[PDB]
Amino acid sequence: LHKEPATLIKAIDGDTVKLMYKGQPMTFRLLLVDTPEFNEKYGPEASAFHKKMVENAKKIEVEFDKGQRTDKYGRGLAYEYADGKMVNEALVRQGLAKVAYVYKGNNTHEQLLRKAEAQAKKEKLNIWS
Ligand SMILES: Cc1cn([C@H]2C[C@H](OP(=O)(O)O)[C@@H](COP(=O)(O)O)O2)c(=O)[nH]c1=O
Ligand SMILES: [Ca+2]
Repeated sequence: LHKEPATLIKAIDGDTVKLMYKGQPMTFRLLLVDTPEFNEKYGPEASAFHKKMVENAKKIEVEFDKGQRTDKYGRGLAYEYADGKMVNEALVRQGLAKVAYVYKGNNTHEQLLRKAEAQAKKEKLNIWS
């Protein structure tokens, strides 16, 4: 897998964001995770966390997996990195997302994310409190 450049257009919520990629505005949905919706418990905090992580970054990158790159809603499916740190893994590690939506052929970072989830759960963080 390869990291590709993108720039932030706008924060949306815990697991979606508007980025510019190859010079086109796209909504990205983060692979392998599920954040609560904004109206649900920990939704606000998931949104804030994702927002902060990407607004503070100097360099956003997106990494596509081996499978489909866009979902049925036209959202880009990627791992997102903020100054080299994966946003998908960070949300899970903080108990602000669950590992989810693990489809065959787009699951390269499954086990990395599951390890983060086990550690968030041990610590009783947020969703696991
Ligand atoms: C993360 C992800 C979601 N989706 C689709 C599945 C779900 O369809 P449904 O809309 O039919 O429930 C939806 C979940 O996204 P959200 O959690 O953003 O709603 O997005 C994919 O198709 N591929 C993916 O990798
Ligand atoms: Ca969601």
